[PDB]
Amino acid sequence: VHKLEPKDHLKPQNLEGISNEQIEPHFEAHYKGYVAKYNEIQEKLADQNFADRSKANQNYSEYRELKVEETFNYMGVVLHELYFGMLTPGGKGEPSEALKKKIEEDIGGLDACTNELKAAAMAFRGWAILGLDIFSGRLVVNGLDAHNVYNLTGLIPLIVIDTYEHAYYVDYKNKRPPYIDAFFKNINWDVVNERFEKAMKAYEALKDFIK
Amino acid sequence: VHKLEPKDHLKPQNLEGISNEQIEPHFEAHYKGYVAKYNEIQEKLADQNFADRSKANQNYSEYRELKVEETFNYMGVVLHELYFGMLTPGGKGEPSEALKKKIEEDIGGLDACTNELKAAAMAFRGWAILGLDIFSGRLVVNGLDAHNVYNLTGLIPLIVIDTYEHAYYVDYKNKRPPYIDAFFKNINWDVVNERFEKAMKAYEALKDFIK
Amino acid sequence: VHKLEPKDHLKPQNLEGISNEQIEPHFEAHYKGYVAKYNEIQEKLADQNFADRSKANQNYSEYRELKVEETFNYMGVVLHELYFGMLTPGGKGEPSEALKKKIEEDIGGLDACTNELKAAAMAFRGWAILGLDIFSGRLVVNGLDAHNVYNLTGLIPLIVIDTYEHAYYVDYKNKRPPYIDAFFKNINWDVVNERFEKAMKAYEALKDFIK
Amino acid sequence: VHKLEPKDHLKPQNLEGISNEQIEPHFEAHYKGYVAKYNEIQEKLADQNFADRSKANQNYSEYRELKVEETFNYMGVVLHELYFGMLTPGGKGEPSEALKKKIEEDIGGLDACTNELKAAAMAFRGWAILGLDIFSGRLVVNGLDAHNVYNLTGLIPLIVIDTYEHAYYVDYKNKRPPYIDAFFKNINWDVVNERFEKAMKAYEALKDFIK
Ligand SMILES: [Fe+3]
Ligand SMILES: [Fe+3]
Ligand SMILES: [Fe+3]
Ligand SMILES: [Fe+3]
Repeated sequence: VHKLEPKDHLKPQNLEGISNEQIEPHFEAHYKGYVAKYNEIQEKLADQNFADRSKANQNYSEYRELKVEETFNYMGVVLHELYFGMLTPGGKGEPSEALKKKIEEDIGGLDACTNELKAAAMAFRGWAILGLDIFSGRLVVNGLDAHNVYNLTGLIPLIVIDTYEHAYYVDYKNKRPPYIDAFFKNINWDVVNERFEKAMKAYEALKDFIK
Repeated sequence: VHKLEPKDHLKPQNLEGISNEQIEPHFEAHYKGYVAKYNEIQEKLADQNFADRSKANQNYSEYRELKVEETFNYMGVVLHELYFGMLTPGGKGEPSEALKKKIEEDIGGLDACTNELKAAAMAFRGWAILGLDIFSGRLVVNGLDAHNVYNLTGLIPLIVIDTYEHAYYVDYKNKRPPYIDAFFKNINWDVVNERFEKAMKAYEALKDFIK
Repeated sequence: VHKLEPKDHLKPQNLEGISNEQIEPHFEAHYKGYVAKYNEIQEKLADQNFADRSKANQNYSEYRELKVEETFNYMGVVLHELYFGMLTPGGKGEPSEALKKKIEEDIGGLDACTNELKAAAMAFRGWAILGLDIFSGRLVVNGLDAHNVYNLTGLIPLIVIDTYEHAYYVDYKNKRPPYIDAFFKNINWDVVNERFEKAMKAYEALKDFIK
Repeated sequence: VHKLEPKDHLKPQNLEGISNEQIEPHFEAHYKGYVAKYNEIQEKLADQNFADRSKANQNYSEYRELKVEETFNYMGVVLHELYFGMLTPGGKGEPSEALKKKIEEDIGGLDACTNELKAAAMAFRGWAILGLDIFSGRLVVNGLDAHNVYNLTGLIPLIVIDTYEHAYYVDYKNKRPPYIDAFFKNINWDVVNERFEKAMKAYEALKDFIK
């Protein structure tokens, strides 16, 4: 089966506003837990007798349940890697001119975009994502209620904010706003800018996908 | 606001196993209904007073509800366009050698892939999708329980099967299997092959997205 | 295990506005399908080795998936039995004075209640229910997006309307409004009135549940 | 409109294994937040122009969104009141003989029931409930992934365990098992026994609900 292993090199440390105490369980327990479960699902999915494809049924079937949780755990892995990977103590770099221009024409400006992201982060129960919609070529804010609920198909993630309670409860308890501000203070723009460059290059090959 | 309009040129006709009687309400009522509602949401989202961003709240807020249904309706539009757009009476072309090779190494073969797709179509309440996962560069089968439930972020769709009851109830009533077979008989491989080419070119710019 | 068997005596026939052609697959395929799957889940849940309780995990575990679908299928059974059981050709009886009075004080009147029910039936993707909320002792309209999504705990169902597409697609295709009107024409008020009497008697023992 | 107010007298203090620091935000912020939002929804639902019933639509409509979140917030209120209301420092009383006998015949014994509850609490993302199913007259364990997801219609709650992360993150961080044990140490059996008595009396009026 196609198994995954955690990327320890992605673990943030000494962030401004987000303690190591908060990072520890988030990275070591939650993130790694999704990796472990995804692997279990892969093993069971590989067993044609356990996940019998001929018994596939929408009311209940081993195959169905495995596929349902596969999206939950895989997204749990991916989203966390995108989240931790873009955090550096005190932040780094700045959004590129190309990124600023796109945000300006699609969202209205950096000010409008930040407000939009904070709003989505406050309105959603799982994640708030700023990404490129490959179907329209526009930057969009996608809010998720869970790792696998409300995700837009095809979206290339640029900025990912975890709004699950475990992401901020150690430091801020019920107070989400100060956590969102802290997240913005530690954004590694070198990472985001690179993601954008790749996203745009990819979009050039994907334009007019639906004709 | 960014409004959409239906793509009438995508409407299939005289399909083998899928009647015009079945296609009519699916295209004219359902598909166009998602376009209309998406547009309404865009207008309301543009009104900063109605969708007050400062009032964003996860328990309930006008902003939240609009963003939630935005994903439902937008995916409803996109998925339907990908669905209708790949159907031609009696089918057309054949899967490219490049596509067959990728399926072979990622899924195990055309036989394994067809079985996998039919299984997902039988196991899921909304859609069954074969697409390219930009995070691993592998073809994967993604089942959805609704337009916006269980979608994998970043997935580039190649083959999309609608499993909503309105998609086959006119012709087959509760019988989904014969509908799935009929779908396979009308696949326009020229469309799918092109999608694959673009998907692979896009992946080349996206490889090593997470480092 | 605690198994169930379909209640064939509940099958409606010769309804006004709802054909036998529509009733057939709904009762014989869908309803009975939920009974069959619920039974399978019960058998697997009884096997302590398959549904290992010590391995219970929220990301994925055999125990979890079985419990998730148990609610889907059991509600599928119960809701359908309440639905079919209250339909008689051309309708029967009338709402009791006691029922009318409660509706009047809780909802505002029969006119307001009918409008409320039709609205919920049009707004929800699964079911529209008029029932007694045991926590407040008030009649409330509860809309569900699926058999097990948005259900209010403790609610005693009086009137249940199926809004799943399979419930009306044979007769009305995408047109839900005429189906809702037809449903109201075949309501067996003797059944509903009895449900109400029992619900109220039950509420008398349940009042002040939360102190 | 029918508004609600928090029940301050339900706030637990000096629990064994669950600190006041943990209780504070749970009761003062989360619980009271659901009460506030439910009230807002009631006001907006009362405005026939805002929540226009004639515009009821399942893709999106003000009426729909309000009804969706109404279940989220109302259940948030009710479930929390049942949760806090059954907690006393060090626990109190013991399960009645009547309760023990029912558990014995329906579940298999106190030992089996405790194991079942802990399993459901570990397998579900929102709540784990032991209640009386009015349709079968049997005690059942109902797991929920959220306040309004997977709830069984008609269920009369006896024991309610909150598994949301905010319920235990202050004291145990990611460690849910020790929290579940602590919950069992503070159960006020006088409350549970009374709930059971009322539930059984109610069931006597509800037996043979579906005929
Ligand atoms: Fe997280
Ligand atoms: Fe469709
Ligand atoms: Fe149905
Ligand atoms: Fe809680």
